[PDB]
Amino acid sequence: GSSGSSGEKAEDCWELQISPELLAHGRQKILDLLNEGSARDLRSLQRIGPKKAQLIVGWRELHGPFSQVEDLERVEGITGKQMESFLKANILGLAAGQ
Repeated sequence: GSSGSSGEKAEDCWELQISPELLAHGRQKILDLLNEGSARDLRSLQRIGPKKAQLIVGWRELHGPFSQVEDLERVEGITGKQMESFLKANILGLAAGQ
């Protein structure tokens, strides 16, 4: 978690700080939602909009279910980054908002 301690040194990686069980626990939650949840529902997620949602849905509709959140990267418009920054918001947010 980011605090107000002298440093503010950017973190190239976050998953490295988050526990190993938190990563799986979080990602999963996001995945299931991306499968059962619909565009609108997705919009609720942090770092998500009406565009991306339609992009993640309009894909599965044909391709089908996603074997893993990472799949997002493949989705047009959404790259490994955009999807990476998002996963964090929720993931890290799950604990933050305890």
